[PDB]
Amino acid sequence: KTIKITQTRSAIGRLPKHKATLLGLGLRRIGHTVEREDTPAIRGMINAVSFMVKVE
Amino acid sequence: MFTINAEVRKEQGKGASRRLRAANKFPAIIYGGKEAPLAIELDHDKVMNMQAKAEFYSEVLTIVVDGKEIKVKAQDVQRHPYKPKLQHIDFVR
Amino acid sequence: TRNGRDSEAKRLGVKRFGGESVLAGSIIVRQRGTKFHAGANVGCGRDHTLFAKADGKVKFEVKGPKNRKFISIEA
Amino acid sequence: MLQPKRTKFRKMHKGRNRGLAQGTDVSFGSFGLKAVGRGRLTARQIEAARRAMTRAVKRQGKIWIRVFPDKPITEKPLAVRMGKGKGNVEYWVALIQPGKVLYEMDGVPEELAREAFKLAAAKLPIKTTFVTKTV
RNA sequence: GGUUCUCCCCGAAAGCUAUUUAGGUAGCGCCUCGUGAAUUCAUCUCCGGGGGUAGAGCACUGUUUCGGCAAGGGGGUCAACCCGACUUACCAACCCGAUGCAAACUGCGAAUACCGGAGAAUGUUAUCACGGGAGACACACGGCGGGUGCUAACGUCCGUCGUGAAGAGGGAAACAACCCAGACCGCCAGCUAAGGUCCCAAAGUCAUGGUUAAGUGGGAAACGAUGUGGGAAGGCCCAGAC
RNA sequence: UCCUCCUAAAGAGUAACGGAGGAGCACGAAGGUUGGCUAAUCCUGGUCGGACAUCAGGAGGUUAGUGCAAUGGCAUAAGCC
RNA sequence: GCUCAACGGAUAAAAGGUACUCCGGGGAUAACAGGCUGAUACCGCCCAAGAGUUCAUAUCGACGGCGGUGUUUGGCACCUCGAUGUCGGCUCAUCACAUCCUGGGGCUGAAGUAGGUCCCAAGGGUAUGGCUGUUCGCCAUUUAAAGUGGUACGCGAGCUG
RNA sequence: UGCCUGGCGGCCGUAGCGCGGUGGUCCCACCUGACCCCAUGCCGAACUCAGAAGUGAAACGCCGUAGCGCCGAUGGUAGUGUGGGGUCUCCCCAUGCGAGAGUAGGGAACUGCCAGGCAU
Ligand SMILES: [Mg+2]
Ligand SMILES: [Mg+2]
Ligand SMILES: [Mg+2]
Ligand SMILES: [Mg+2]
Ligand SMILES: [Mg+2]
Ligand SMILES: [Mg+2]
Ligand SMILES: [Mg+2]
Ligand SMILES: [Mg+2]
Ligand SMILES: [Mg+2]
Ligand SMILES: [Mg+2]
Ligand SMILES: [Mg+2]
Ligand SMILES: [Mg+2]
Ligand SMILES: [Mg+2]
Ligand SMILES: [Mg+2]
Ligand SMILES: [Mg+2]
Ligand SMILES: [Mg+2]
Ligand SMILES: [Mg+2]
Ligand SMILES: [Mg+2]
Ligand SMILES: [Mg+2]
Ligand SMILES: [Mg+2]
Ligand SMILES: [Mg+2]
Ligand SMILES: [Mg+2]
Ligand SMILES: [Mg+2]
Ligand SMILES: [Mg+2]
Ligand SMILES: [Mg+2]
Ligand SMILES: [Mg+2]
Ligand SMILES: [Mg+2]
Ligand SMILES: [Mg+2]
Ligand SMILES: [Mg+2]
Ligand SMILES: [Mg+2]
Ligand SMILES: [Mg+2]
Ligand SMILES: [Mg+2]
Ligand SMILES: [Mg+2]
Ligand SMILES: [Mg+2]
Ligand SMILES: [Mg+2]
Ligand SMILES: [Mg+2]
Ligand SMILES: [Mg+2]
Ligand SMILES: [Mg+2]
Ligand SMILES: [Mg+2]
Ligand SMILES: [Mg+2]
Ligand SMILES: [Mg+2]
Ligand SMILES: [Mg+2]
Ligand SMILES: [Mg+2]
Ligand SMILES: [Mg+2]
Ligand SMILES: [Mg+2]
Ligand SMILES: [Mg+2]
Ligand SMILES: [Mg+2]
Ligand SMILES: [Mg+2]
Ligand SMILES: [Mg+2]
Ligand SMILES: [Mg+2]
Ligand SMILES: [Mg+2]
Ligand SMILES: [Mg+2]
Ligand SMILES: [Mg+2]
Ligand SMILES: [Mg+2]
Ligand SMILES: [Mg+2]
Ligand SMILES: [Mg+2]
Ligand SMILES: [Mg+2]
Ligand SMILES: [Mg+2]
Ligand SMILES: [Mg+2]
Ligand SMILES: [Mg+2]
Ligand SMILES: [Mg+2]
Ligand SMILES: [Mg+2]
Ligand SMILES: [Mg+2]
Ligand SMILES: [Mg+2]
Ligand SMILES: [Mg+2]
Ligand SMILES: [Mg+2]
Ligand SMILES: [Mg+2]
Repeated sequence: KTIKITQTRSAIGRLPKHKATLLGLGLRRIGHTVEREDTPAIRGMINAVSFMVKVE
Repeated sequence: MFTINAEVRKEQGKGASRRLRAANKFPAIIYGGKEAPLAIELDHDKVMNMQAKAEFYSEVLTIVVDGKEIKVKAQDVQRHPYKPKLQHIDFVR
Repeated sequence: TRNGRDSEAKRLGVKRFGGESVLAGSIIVRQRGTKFHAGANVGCGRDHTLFAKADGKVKFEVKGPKNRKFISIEA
Repeated sequence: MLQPKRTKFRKMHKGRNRGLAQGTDVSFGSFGLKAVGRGRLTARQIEAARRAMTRAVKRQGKIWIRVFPDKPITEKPLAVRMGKGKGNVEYWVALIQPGKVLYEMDGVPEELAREAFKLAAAKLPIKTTFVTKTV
């Protein structure tokens, strides 16, 4: 399995944990479309930053 | 001896309960005996007009749920904190 | 006023939580009363400090009749 | 007026006042006055509303005061700078949440209870409604 | 008070502790340069945890209201060292029943946080140690938790986070810190976030169904009112209702 | 200056001319070890004896005790001989 | 061997005055003024136990409540210490309405006159002297009335001091 | 192996209290006596030593008992992490975690090892 994450808001004002989650997923600029696997871990990261990512 | 129409509520939590209380239908439970509890939801108009008269907290009630009648008794009601509104009703079979 | 004073806090509490691989003689719990009593190879010090007598993994246990919260050390 | 005759500590924290109330049901009497707003009653306001409703029902049938002031509110004086300790303790308040039943009454008609609790509710800072007993 | 040429890379703090010390300084926390070191460090899933906060509760420390039956105090027919017999609709302790409150209460107790192990991905080694160089130790406001204060202050003092400081642009008319957002340079190219689309002023005098008659929108309370719309229950009424 | 609780936001820390308290010692036994023991209060009865000395028994089970301020502890007693 | 207790202890050993003052600095930190709260003040409004011959509301309204203004006494330390001159008087004023007169009314426990209180209204008008530095006051005597406030407690590159 | 009893546990109130009934061949307790070994800030009460007549009263153990205590779901509510909104001393919406008290109800413990008795 391989899904596409995309950023949709920016990581300026956010917490250290959300900065770290976006750095760990590897989405730098907004409008970044990255490919990741489908682990419960990556599903948990998308659960943690659900307000600024967009999964397909 | 009242006949209240219920409906089996799908999902339960804080969110679906507050959405039901927004949409005028307070939830309630039926426990008692060895059978499982059952998650019903009722209209607010009918049950406030029924619980006005004090035989509702007194006698054997009857719930039309899924067509099948259930004899039941009102046990334990949580009211609203500062309103004439109902929150939840414990029913015992 | 009369109420400026306060002491300098003595850094109590638990140091190695359960499942941390302790070395010998290390300090697990600093406390003033025996909140945590000692069990399988934990020594109780002078001020009721709990020091691990032997190597292994810390493992809290709730044994005894009055529900006292003992500390053990596995291997 | 209404103050605790003995306390552990003289001056208390301010503290917030959030969350819903506890004494919602009319336990003792038959007709109760339920506070729907949120604020602090005082000893002055409780004694004023009690003597108003006693004048209202003309001392027939029992009154119940349910909340009692036990939290001291202090006031620094005038022409006093901001430092130099917490100020002297002046008067006592009673915290009210939405839902607290303040007064109860029995041994009165319903309509006379309505008039009495109106007359005493117009001397209290928090918005209140009427309520009756249920079973 | 002042410090004189240019470009490139990284880039803080206004904290702690101690100080005849508070506007200075030293060590550490934070930065930079160099070297070395191991999946070292971060985010997430699962696992091992310990609390005693929010909440709640009244068994304990207190506080409090009411009711029940009372030892013990204060009124006395009748006499009064005597025995005070008996009481008035008295007060009042332990108890029990119901009701509240607590930073200095816990017979209960979450969320997050924190620490330790395994795992996958990712991150320009982001972590650690050493050595060269500092700067800084006057912070501010906003969100949440709170202590003075008046649940006053663009008040003061803390915890955590963000932004300004050290950050341009767009919005809020204007408006360091509020909302979107991180400027390497050029283009008379396109998509879009916060916010908007009658005109000043880029874009809907756009569609569907209501509500408002007040310029409400576009500063505001106790309380008062047959303003008007919606719901539900009603109590008199085609044997005559208002 | 030093100690205890709160402030203090469920690890540690965390301020103010914030809220309450104490120390600047004692001990040759009040330490060590062995062996033994279990309190506060209330009720009933009893010589002087009085609400309160001592004695019997009960109900109660830490509501006592720690040389000392508060907190955490304590029955295996860290309490008492 | 030192209450080196100002407790990380400057010395073994040390109090004061300056309006005769001087220098370095600060709006990092005060007085006047502005700003931000508005506790208090001033004016409103809400409930009505009374008083008013009977009568809550002609007129006051106890016990309590919710505001408004910035308007006294305060709070904070934002601006100014390489300076904004700070009380009062004279001379000029101008604005607001919470009106002192004059204008219009409603109620009256309004016979008339004189009134009381409330609503609209700011066009004009709004005192001379005694004492004090005064604002304020008390007093004498008029007036239709001798308004309440702001304007850096207006105004010293206009004037006494 | 069927039960009963003694010991040392596992466990920590569903395991504790209360009320009633029951067991002495064996075991246990009470008991008999104590200059004695040993003991009492006095006392064979305790502690200990000789023993076995009696009893199962007390104590202990077993059995019934919902009078307490104790445990306790399903639902709901409070709260709160993250994001957003408002009339912003307080809340509300999307989402994730979800108490305490109470309710139906549960509830007179269970278990290992050895030794002894009874027909087993
Ligand atoms: Mg929610
Ligand atoms: Mg709080
Ligand atoms: Mg509360
Ligand atoms: Mg950079
Ligand atoms: Mg910073
Ligand atoms: Mg010092
Ligand atoms: Mg010094
Ligand atoms: Mg200096
Ligand atoms: Mg609380
Ligand atoms: Mg607490
Ligand atoms: Mg370095
Ligand atoms: Mg400094
Ligand atoms: Mg500093
Ligand atoms: Mg500072
Ligand atoms: Mg700061
Ligand atoms: Mg802050
Ligand atoms: Mg706050
Ligand atoms: Mg504050
Ligand atoms: Mg500030
Ligand atoms: Mg503030
Ligand atoms: Mg900017
Ligand atoms: Mg801009
Ligand atoms: Mg604006
Ligand atoms: Mg602009
Ligand atoms: Mg850039
Ligand atoms: Mg849009
Ligand atoms: Mg223009
Ligand atoms: Mg246009
Ligand atoms: Mg149109
Ligand atoms: Mg309005
Ligand atoms: Mg008619
Ligand atoms: Mg802590
Ligand atoms: Mg913490
Ligand atoms: Mg011993
Ligand atoms: Mg006696
Ligand atoms: Mg000892
Ligand atoms: Mg000078
Ligand atoms: Mg400055
Ligand atoms: Mg000033
Ligand atoms: Mg104002
Ligand atoms: Mg005021
Ligand atoms: Mg009248
Ligand atoms: Mg009036
Ligand atoms: Mg008044
Ligand atoms: Mg002004
Ligand atoms: Mg300043
Ligand atoms: Mg400041
Ligand atoms: Mg200025
Ligand atoms: Mg100056
Ligand atoms: Mg200049
Ligand atoms: Mg007017
Ligand atoms: Mg008139
Ligand atoms: Mg004018
Ligand atoms: Mg005009
Ligand atoms: Mg003036
Ligand atoms: Mg002024
Ligand atoms: Mg002036
Ligand atoms: Mg002044
Ligand atoms: Mg002048
Ligand atoms: Mg001038
Ligand atoms: Mg002079
Ligand atoms: Mg014997
Ligand atoms: Mg027996
Ligand atoms: Mg639940
Ligand atoms: Mg529960
Ligand atoms: Mg049982
Ligand atoms: Mg039993």
